[PDB]
Amino acid sequence: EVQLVESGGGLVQPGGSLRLSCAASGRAFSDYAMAWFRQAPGQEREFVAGIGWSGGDTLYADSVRGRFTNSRDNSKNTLYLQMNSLRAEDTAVYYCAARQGQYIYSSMRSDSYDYWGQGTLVTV
Amino acid sequence: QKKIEEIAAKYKHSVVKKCCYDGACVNNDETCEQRAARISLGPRCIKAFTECCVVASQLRANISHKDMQLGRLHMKTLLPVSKPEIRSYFPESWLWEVHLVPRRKQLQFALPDSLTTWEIQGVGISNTGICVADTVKAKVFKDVFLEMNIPYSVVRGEQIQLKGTVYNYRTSGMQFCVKMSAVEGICTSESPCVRQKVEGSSSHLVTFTVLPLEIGLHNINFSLETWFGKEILVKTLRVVPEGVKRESYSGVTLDPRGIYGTISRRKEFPYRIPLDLVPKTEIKRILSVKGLLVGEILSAVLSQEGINILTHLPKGSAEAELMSVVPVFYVFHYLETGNHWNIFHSDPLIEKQKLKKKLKEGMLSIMSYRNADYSYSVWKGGSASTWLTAFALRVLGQVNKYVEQNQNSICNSLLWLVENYQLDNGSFKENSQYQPIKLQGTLPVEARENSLYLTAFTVIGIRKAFDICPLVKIDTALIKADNFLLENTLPAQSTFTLAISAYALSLGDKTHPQFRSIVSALKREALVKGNPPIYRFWKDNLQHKDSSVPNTGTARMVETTAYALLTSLNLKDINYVNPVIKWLSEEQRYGGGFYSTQDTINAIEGLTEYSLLVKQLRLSMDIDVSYKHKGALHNYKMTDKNFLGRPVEVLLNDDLIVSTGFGSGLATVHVTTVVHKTSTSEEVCSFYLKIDTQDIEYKRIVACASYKPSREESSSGSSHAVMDISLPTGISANEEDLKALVEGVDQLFTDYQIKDGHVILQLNSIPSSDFLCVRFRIFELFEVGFLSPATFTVYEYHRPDKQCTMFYSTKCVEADCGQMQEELDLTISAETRKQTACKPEIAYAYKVSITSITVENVFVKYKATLLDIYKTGEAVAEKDSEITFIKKVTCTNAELVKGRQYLIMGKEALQIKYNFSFRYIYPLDSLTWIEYWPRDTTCSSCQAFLANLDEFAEDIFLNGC
Amino acid sequence: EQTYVISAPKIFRVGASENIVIQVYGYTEAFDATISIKSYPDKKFSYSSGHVHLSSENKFQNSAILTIQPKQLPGGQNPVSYVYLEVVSKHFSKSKRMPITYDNGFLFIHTDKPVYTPDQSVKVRVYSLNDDLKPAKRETVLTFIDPEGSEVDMVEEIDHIGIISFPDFKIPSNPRYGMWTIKAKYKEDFSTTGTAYFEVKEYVLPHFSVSIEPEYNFIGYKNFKNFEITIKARYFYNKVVTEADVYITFGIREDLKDDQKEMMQTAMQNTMLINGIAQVTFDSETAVKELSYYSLEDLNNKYLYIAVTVIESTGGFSEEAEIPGIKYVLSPYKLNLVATPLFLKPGIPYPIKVQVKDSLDQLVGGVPVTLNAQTIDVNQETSDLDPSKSVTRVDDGVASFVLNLPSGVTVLEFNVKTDAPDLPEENQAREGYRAIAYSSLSQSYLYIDWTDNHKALLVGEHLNIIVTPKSPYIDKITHYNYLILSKGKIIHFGTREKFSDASYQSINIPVTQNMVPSSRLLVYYIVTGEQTAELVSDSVWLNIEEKCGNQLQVHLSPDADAYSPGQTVSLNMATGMDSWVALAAVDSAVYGVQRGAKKPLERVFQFLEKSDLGCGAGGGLNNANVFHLAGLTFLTNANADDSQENDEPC
Ligand SMILES: *[C@@H]1O[C@H](CO)[C@@H](O)[C@H](O)[C@H]1NC(C)=O
Repeated sequence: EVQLVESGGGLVQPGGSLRLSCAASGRAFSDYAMAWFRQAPGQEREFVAGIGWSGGDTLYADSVRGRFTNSRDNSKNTLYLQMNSLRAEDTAVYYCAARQGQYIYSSMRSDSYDYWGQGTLVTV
Repeated sequence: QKKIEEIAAKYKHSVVKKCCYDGACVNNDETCEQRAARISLGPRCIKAFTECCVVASQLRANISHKDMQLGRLHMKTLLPVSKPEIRSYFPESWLWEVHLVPRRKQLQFALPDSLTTWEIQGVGISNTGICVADTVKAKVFKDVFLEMNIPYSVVRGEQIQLKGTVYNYRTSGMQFCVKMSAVEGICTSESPCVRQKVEGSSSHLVTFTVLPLEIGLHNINFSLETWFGKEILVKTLRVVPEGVKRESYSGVTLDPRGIYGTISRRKEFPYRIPLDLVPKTEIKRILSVKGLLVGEILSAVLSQEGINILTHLPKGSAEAELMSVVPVFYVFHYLETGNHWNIFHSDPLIEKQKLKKKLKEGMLSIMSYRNADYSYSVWKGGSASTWLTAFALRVLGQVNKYVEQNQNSICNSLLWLVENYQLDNGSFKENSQYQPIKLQGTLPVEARENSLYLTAFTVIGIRKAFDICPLVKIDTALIKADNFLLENTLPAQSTFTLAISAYALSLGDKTHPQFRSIVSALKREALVKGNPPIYRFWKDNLQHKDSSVPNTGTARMVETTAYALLTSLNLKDINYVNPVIKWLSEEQRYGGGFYSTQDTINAIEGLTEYSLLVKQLRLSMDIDVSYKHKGALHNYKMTDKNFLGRPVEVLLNDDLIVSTGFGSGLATVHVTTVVHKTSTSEEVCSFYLKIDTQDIEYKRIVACASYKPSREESSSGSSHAVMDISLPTGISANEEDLKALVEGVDQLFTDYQIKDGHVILQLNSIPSSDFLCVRFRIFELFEVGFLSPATFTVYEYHRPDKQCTMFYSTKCVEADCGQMQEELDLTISAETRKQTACKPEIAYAYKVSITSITVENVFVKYKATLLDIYKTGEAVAEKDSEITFIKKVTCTNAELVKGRQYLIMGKEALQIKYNFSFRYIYPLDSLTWIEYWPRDTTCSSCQAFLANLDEFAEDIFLNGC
Repeated sequence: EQTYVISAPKIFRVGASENIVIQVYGYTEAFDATISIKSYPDKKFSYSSGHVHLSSENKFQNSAILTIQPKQLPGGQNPVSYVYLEVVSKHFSKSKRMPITYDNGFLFIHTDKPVYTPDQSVKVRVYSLNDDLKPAKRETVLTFIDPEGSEVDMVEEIDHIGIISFPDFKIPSNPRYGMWTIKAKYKEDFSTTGTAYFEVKEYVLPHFSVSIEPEYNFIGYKNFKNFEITIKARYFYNKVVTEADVYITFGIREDLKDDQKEMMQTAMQNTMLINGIAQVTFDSETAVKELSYYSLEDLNNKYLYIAVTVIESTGGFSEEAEIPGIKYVLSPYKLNLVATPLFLKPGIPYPIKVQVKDSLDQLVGGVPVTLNAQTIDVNQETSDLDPSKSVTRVDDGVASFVLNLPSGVTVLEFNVKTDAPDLPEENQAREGYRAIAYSSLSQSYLYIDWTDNHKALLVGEHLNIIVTPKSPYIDKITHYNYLILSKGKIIHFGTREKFSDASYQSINIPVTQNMVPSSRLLVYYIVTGEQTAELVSDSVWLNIEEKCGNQLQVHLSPDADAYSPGQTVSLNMATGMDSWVALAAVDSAVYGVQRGAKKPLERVFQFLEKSDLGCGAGGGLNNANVFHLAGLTFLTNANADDSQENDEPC
């Protein structure tokens, strides 16, 4: 079993910079697959950014590529999402999600993921 | 057991492992050497058989029955090889149709009657590909249902216990009740529901005792009542008369304009009651009026499929599988050669299609009897036969004209004949121990005769199939064989071998001078009825050896005449063939067949070839069937439009008269009479028979037969024989004992089957010197009281007239037989004796004296003397003539003492007409008054007894009612 | 540098509509190209040809459907083996030797039942489809061969709708018993064959029914000391046998097809059948090891044949029964790889997805798996990697692994084992595997990989594949190119822009109905070289849901499973479009247990994908091998080295 806690979400000006933090409870992350997703109200959840394996693969959505940077501190067991140049299209609840298994590539599919945090709101 | 595994392991290259196996099988009736005496597979098989037989008998001494069973289980495993067989039957599939579905399509039907989990599968095909639909399940299932085990037939008077079972598939036990529907003729000793309980997920037995009083099919219903529902199960009990079924035939050819002989516009089939007729049974007779000489085969096959025309002859031999395709071929041969496909009112092309398909299916039946080297065996798995391979080549060669045969297969079969079983002189020898025919003459002469027949028969087979595979080798063989036939036929020993040699030679060079001499000598033996001849036929014995002329036909009679007819047809001697066709047409049967297999095929070929050689005139006759002293039956206008008219049962008991006006054509009228007789003494018995039942440890039947050689028959024994053992009602045979007698290398019989309550075994030869016995255990299926005897019939397969039939055995008890009055005087008075006599039902009334007792087939016959006549209604009773009476043997209150006088008065009287005399027979029923009559003894109550007897006797004769 | 790529199927199929793709690069404006199939002896004769226009509007890619007409081929017996594939244009002219096959259709023989008794009639029809899975009205010849090898009947029928109904074959009254063969063939043009089997067995009336019930269908380490066997025997229907004698003999069997067997004379004997049921226990160890093999490792994949004869004591009747074989199982699990090509791409992490199934081939979950690996570099210097461990996911049975290898590795010899907490070390499952590195002269490699390896790829959705190359010359690649194949024919083709600022890029692919049975994706890019351009390729296998083009559904009103005999019932058939439908109604009891047999209905999904000329999960030793394993030949001025004499696909 894995519990997941997102933090760092808040209100930001368009153009601003925000860092989201994903805490894992009950697992050490290892080489497991983990991702960030977003959901706007009344809309289906979409992939944002992900990192398969530990640090050797990393995949972003085309909506966010070049603006967002995903990183992992293995020692702290935390995931970080640096978010720059934010727009009104980025306003959403953001959920950290994780997969069971040592997958090189990030799945963009919400059907691939089994553990979900409660989420954190980002308002741009 | 290991002690027997070592023997099998000891002898290499297999082949002989089976010989060891069925040697070690249990046979408490014959020694090892007696069993090995029948082995025909060589010296190597004999030595293993002898070894394993002796050791198995030694081990079974100090052992126990449990030890024996362990040894026989071990043997039946590992030593034989696997065998394809199945313990379950699977019904025919359905819903196999194809439909065009405009996106959605519904079709309705009815589920079959079975307890089956059906699986429905759909496969869609369109321009977008293939779609295997989801398999849908459909369990047709009944949770509560009754089934009854009704026997095939039941003899009248027997008290039968009908057993059944109720099945309960519910998870909870339950109450139920079965009731029986009382039909009028069936007496069940109660004349009316006792509730029983079946446990959950099990079954319960059901039993009902009944006693049929009337002959025929009676609808009897069985109502099963249960809480879930109530079901009625309709069944039919087939009640058969006592004695043997016997079938006689009378034939007449109608040639209204006398084209092929004398005019034939009328014929009278007399109504004649047989001698030993079973009481209270109707004389059945069916009337069949068909359009042509070939008309009987055409109507029988196309309407009721008529696969085998020789239903009275059993299957088992490959000959039967070939005989199954005989009728379809000759019908097809007529329709195609004469171009008569317009007889069908529907599409002729679909009918030509259908008949061609049935021909193919029949031709595949014999492939099983073909060995790897393309020879053919009479019995599946048995030794190859020179005879049957010749016959198969004849049938195949004829069928090849319309349905092409595998040329490579036909070639290999022909070469197997001529390369191995042809002697230096050109004659042929038999490979197997199969003796198809019994011929006359002494031991040297029978050998010469039998060699001639096989050589002539093989020539016929090779000629019919020569064009398929025109090899120089089999042509060279044909030259050598033809030379043998030409040189040795002239010192003939029988018309039979003379005829077959003549037909065989007719298939080759018809210009050889010696052949013409053989035809001349054969023509000299012809018998004729009339001058100018109306009939022409042949007896199978030469005239100079036996000058008596038979009065009825046999299989050999029809077969000799057929060969001569076919010989005559190949020479186109049309003036000579007309009386022969008339005799053969009238010798034909409603069924389409003749007496046996060989006479049948050659006679059908003769009629068909004759029908194709002369022009078939169109048919327009007014055919009327009527009774002499009764109303007219019916009439039909026969034309080329319809001439395959339905048969007609002749129900009334009068003499029949068939007449026609002025007509064109040639129709056939056959009447088959079926009666049931109580005796077999007046039948020619060609076998000494004896049959008994014994108790073992079970019950076992021992039925033995032996051939009775005629004065001119050799002592070599009979030919291919059939032992048909009718089993009594409720008796079932152990199939394991019968299987074990054919399946082994030491086989006593060559084929067995159980068909319709009969155990039918077949045989290569029955000896003349001693008896040969079949032994098989039997068990009781259900209890039967007052068991009526069954029949044991043995006969020669190719000559059914050489036979012998013998009987054997293993409320409502008295069944309208009668009650004898109490002896001496009683309260029944002189005037009560008159009112019973003047009763309109009572025809006759007089006093007789019994002279002799005889008991024949449940029926006691009394020859008596007529003393004083007191009344005479319709039949006459002459003074001091012999009069016969009949009572059921099984009646306690009816018992007559030899030598005593009785006053007997009855209700019926039967007048039998043998067209020369008017013999009278008087039945004994309940309303037949019989009374003891002492001869002048003055006892105490006898003076008064004789007082009242002569009181009644004086008033009866005075015409006082 | 200007390049051209001509893509065609590995083999040309006579009479088939073969789609030929042309994709050129480096060419401007518009120009034309002629595609042609000529005779291998003479390029003068033209079997067919098509004109294709290539422009910027066209993205310089086009397709042409060619057909080798059967009527053009000579009609003497000796078949044509090679043809010439030729492309001619203003700019280039390249030709190639192509093998041909006369296997083009498919013939499914459908008999109503697989087992028959004498005098029954065999209902038989044939579904005949062409290479494009279409009706194809071609006339068909059926031959019937008996168990002794004799052709006993032959019948031909014309085909109108793609379903060919033949007349029923009547089994003789006393026929030759055993295994019969039916052979289907085409009357004029093609060498395609279909084959079906049916047994003819003699019916024998049984006295009672005998059933044998083992504890399990397989024998593991837990039941190697005791194996419970329950032997029941009952009369017809609900009735059951009261008292009997049960005798059981045991044997060892190599395979179920061969009827040879090795007995064990230490058999059990004289048990009691009481009230319908009897029971025994079989000590496997004692019965085998004195009479046969010492260890159970030598018993793996062999079978235990059981024979039972039951002799009822009251009436003396005897009935036999047999169990053909119970497979001895050494390890409760069997391992197999899923969606992992056995090829290494230097610099890219190599993924391994193992899959665990039991003896009934069902995905077992929660199974820990240990992975070991050896590496061999170009210098033959071996290196032993650190072992990794995963646990099997219980949703799909998969246990995933990732391996980081040095850039210089060429061969990876890795071995996988299961680590179950309750299994001894002998009873664990072990499988070894080898992956060889892709060879490239410019140190240029491409790795494609389909992250959706558990979804069925439902038709109508989209396939988001990630194309990751690792190489020099990365930021001079203009585009990526793709070919989608299914059932041995190129169904799609195109090109996607390569982003010069990313390393990986998501390629989106709409999944269509042409892709529904199976698909193969080939992705390649062109690396420009001063001397000559080089093609760097990789391939992946796409398993797609089995969905009908015209879905058929049959229903019964009424819908309950239990019906009564003689009940009038309605069958409702529904299809997406107008379709012919062949129906059948068969007693399910004819199938039961099947030994060495496959149901003819479920036989279609497997017999259809013989037309996929590809094998394995994808990849290859080099560019030419990547194309070959996808069932493709290619023509290029970039690569001179082609596959020599590769007459047939794997
Ligand atoms: C019962 O039998 C009688 C006469 O045998 C007949 O009318 C009927 O067929 C049976 N009853 C039913 C309901 O079938």
